[PDB]
Amino acid sequence: MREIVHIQAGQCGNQIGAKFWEVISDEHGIDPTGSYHGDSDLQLERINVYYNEATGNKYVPRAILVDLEPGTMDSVRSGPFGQIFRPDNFVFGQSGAGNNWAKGHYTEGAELVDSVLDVVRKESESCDCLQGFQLTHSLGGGTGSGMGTLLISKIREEYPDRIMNTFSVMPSPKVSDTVVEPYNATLSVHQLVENTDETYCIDNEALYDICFRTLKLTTPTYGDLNHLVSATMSGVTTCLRFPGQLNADLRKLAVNMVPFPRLHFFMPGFAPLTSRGSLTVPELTQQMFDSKNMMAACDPRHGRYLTVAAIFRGRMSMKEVDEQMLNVQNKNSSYFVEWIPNNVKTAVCDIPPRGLKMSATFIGNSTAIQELFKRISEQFTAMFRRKAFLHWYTGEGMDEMEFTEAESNMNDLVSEYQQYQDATAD
Amino acid sequence: DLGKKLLEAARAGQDDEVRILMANGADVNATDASGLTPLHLAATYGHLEIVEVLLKHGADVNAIDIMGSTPLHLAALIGHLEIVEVLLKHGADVNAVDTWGDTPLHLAAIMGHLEIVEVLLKHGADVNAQDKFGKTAFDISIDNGNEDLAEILQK
Amino acid sequence: MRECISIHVGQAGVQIGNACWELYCLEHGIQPDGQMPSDKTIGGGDDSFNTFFSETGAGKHVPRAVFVDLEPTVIDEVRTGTYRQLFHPEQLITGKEDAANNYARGHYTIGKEIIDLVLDRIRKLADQCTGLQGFLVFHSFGGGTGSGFTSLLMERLSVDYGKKSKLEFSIYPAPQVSTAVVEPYNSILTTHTTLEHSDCAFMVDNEAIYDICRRNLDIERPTYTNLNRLISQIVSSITASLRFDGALNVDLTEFQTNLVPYPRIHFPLATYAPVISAEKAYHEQLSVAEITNACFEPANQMVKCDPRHGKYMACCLLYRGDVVPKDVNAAIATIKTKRSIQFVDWCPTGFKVGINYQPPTVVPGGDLAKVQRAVCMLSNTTAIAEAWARLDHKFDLMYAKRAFVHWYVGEGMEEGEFSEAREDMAALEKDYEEVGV
Ligand SMILES: Nc1nc2c(ncn2[C@@H]2O[C@H](COP(=O)(O)OP(=O)(O)OP(=O)(O)O)[C@@H](O)[C@H]2O)c(=O)[nH]1
Ligand SMILES: Nc1nc2c(ncn2[C@@H]2O[C@H](COP(=O)(O)OP(=O)(O)O)[C@@H](O)[C@H]2O)c(=O)[nH]1
Ligand SMILES: COc1ccc(/N=N/c2cc(OC)c(OC)c(OC)c2)cc1O
Ligand SMILES: [Ca+2]
Ligand SMILES: [Mg+2]
Repeated sequence: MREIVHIQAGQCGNQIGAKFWEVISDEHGIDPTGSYHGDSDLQLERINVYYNEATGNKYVPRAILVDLEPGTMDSVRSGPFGQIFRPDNFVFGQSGAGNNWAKGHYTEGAELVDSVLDVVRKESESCDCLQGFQLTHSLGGGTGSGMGTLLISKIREEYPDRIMNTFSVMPSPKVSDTVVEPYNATLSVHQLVENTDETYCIDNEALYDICFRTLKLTTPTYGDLNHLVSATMSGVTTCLRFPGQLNADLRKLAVNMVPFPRLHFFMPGFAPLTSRGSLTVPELTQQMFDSKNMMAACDPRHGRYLTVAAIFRGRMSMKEVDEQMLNVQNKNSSYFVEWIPNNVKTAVCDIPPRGLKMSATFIGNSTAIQELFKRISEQFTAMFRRKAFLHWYTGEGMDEMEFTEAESNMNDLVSEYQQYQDATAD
Repeated sequence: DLGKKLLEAARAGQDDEVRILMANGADVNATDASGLTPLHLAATYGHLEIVEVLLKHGADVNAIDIMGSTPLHLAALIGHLEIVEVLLKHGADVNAVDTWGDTPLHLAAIMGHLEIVEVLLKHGADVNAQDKFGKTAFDISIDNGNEDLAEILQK
Repeated sequence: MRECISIHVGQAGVQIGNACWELYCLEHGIQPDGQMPSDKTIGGGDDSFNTFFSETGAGKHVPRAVFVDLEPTVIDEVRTGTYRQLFHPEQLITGKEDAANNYARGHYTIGKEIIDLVLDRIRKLADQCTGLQGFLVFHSFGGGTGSGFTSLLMERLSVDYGKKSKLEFSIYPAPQVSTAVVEPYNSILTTHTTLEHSDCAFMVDNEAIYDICRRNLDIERPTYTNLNRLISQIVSSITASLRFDGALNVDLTEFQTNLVPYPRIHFPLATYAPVISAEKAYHEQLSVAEITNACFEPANQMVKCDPRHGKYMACCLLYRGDVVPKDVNAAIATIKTKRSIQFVDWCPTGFKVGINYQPPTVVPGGDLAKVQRAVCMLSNTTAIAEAWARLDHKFDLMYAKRAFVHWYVGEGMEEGEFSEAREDMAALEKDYEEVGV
């Protein structure tokens, strides 16, 4: 398990997907020109996981940048690391989906998917032992949602024995008050349930609430939000990019984090919360489990934890981490299910991220994630009951049955979390 | 039958055509198969000036479709603050209830139209009206953890 | 003599095997490049150490051993470490993709890719034996390769070597130094599928070793290097009977003869003493009575259970160092009277004794102090069933919900196999109750 094929689709995906490379290239000592100018061997031991090494000591990210709107390729290139990506992988259409999922999934996107798959095969052939596929995108739009899920499905067909992992941004009226996004999220959650093995839930509602009430920013931008997203994506990919005591890969993550196939929606968190531009161990373990620190606006104390993986970064007594983590499971024993023994797993990393000296990233499989899907489903029910703007979908090829089926599958998911939330051992 | 032509014209936002059809006698209060009137479709698609000209020409501002949706309901759901205001100034029932027990306030809360939420409260929206499941606007706010909405409804 | 081949499977089996062969080199006087100055017969040998070390024409002494892992990283450390020039490089076998802590992968999907090469490489070592006794098998319980590939391999060898005995050293998992949440599943399926294909299995409970490393060695947070050094010293004392002169447990047949009255209850409990930190270099040298009486302290056991609440069906004593046979008698003669140590009604109430007069070896850089005498007690007590019950309930907590099961069925395995294995463990729990726990 070494190689990963990272893809970023649509406006949102490319935005967080570009921030992802900017933060990890800095971590691994790679500059905007692809040259390595670090001072540690720990940065290159697993550098091939996300980078394809070239001639002249060059490191090209294994990254495929996709979108239907040709403007997104312009904003990525004008960034600091905007020319490190291989030009051959840039695939950009001419007509954006205009927040329409059906255009992404069935018409405009579907005419361009073969151009992306051709690129995927090229990168996958250069893999000595490919692990699987990674994707960053939004659910409330047209391209990252509609085209992103089509791509997830087609790649699934040509590489069924690899693992698919996504970073998926959940819509919120507090950041985008557009009424078609409940349709697009629900249609997208329907696809992610069947086609992916593990999905990180990064909710714009939670990101807004963090930026506005915790960081005190009266008008957050896509910079304040993505500052939180890129840091989270640094955390949950640490033990994939650095040696560590475990040989953690996407499958060892899946097998030990996913007890039932459909419950693969994780709730990531990060400590300490901090704003761009501008900590003891018991504080880190405390803040990491606080509702204020979750990247999905669900209160974990309303549900139970099925599984948790928590990673620390920096210099600290690994023995103290063990004692504090055992302490959290003793004083919060009513928030961890009792029928999965040793369901919390910890790892410590030497190299912290930027600015900060301590770091603590949380990965949870919590039954409280239903509150997110309930919130979206309530907004979807209101829109769909009045058939508002429904003709913008059936006019592209969809039928009304695809709305009811994605709606039927979504509310089943809520019942499943509640079921195991009430399951006991006895 | 020009009523079938007015319905499509209001939906599309063609101001001059709506004036043409009304001058030639078109039924301003015609309905499509689902009981929607031209005022319904103008409000749903945010064509404000079509809404305005229709009100000054006899349109029924409290016309309900086959699901009980008034033009105010559809405007609040989609989130059109100005049209919400224009409807209220032209005799709209602020606490009208569709076939799902929803008032307009129910719909503005569910979608996060916190600006329109404040408007309805000032113009008489009842914070105690329950939907079919028995949830007031505030009941909705506490369930989905919307503290911004909760603050606006407590005052 | 009669040769022994040791097979090391997965990370835990490889990392223990590396440390065990290091200690074997020191105890026998074998240098890291294979030379053995005291071996007066070049290019051959009928000595007792030839059960573990073949010899080449240039005086090299090569372990009878195979190392197998589905990922390369752990064995790549052995290919380039200190004792790199020691092993048959063709008997160091690695794939590319590990079993993801999944028994089904190790046994069905991925393990299929390499099970044939592993046997042919085993066959080349067998081709060099005059009278092979059988196999030693080192593997984790909780890992995917340590479980799934082990049982597939034990199935194969039981077809190809029907007349050769099999002895396992298997690492029982503990949450302190654990890897996967699914390790209870892996341990139950490996026990079922291998039970009929192993003659005697020595379990090593990581929880027991971790605590001894913290208590008796004052190590705050032990690493796997700390655990595996203590394990190897215990493994050394259990296998010394095969490699040196001796009268007790002289071959793999006698391990079965002495320790296993009924074939399914073949899980001996090892106890070892003394364990003293290297920082106490000037420790007083304990007496035979003290270290022998220490064989009945539950603290010093390699599997955490309470033999007070059990019955003995076998009890062998293995001493190393300054040990007078009369002193063993007086130490034991007290144990038969003063202490409550119950044997089953059908076993001859007796302690079998073996004495090797050289003291144990310590590895440079280790954690253990030099001692003048030590003792490894191999017994068979019904109390180890407690360890099976502890593992069987952790299985039950998850299996009632069918948690993680799709991971196995999606990798070539039938859902029912879970049920057949769990009933096999219920039958074994009944096996020990019937005998008398
Ligand atoms: N005593 C001891 N236990 C170990 C060691 N390494 C791993 N373990 C234990 O073995 C179990 C994990 O199984 P592994 O042997 O590492 O798994 P594997 O055979 O490499 O199979 P894969 O899943 O393919 O990696 C856990 O319970 C660990 O605590 C070691 O060096 N010493
Ligand atoms: N967190 C975050 N969300 C975004 C960003 N850009 C767009 N979104 C969200 O993504 C959804 C729209 O999808 P978008 O990617 O912009 O359009 P697409 O090209 O069709 O995928 C809306 O819910 C937006 O709020 C961003 O930079 N950061
Ligand atoms: C409770 O059972 C378990 C759950 C998860 C397990 N470890 N999964 C990983 C842990 C990681 O960081 C801590 C990680 O880095 C972010 C990772 O990268 C893919 C995987 C292991 C378990 O035995
Ligand atoms: Ca010789
Ligand atoms: Mg392994």
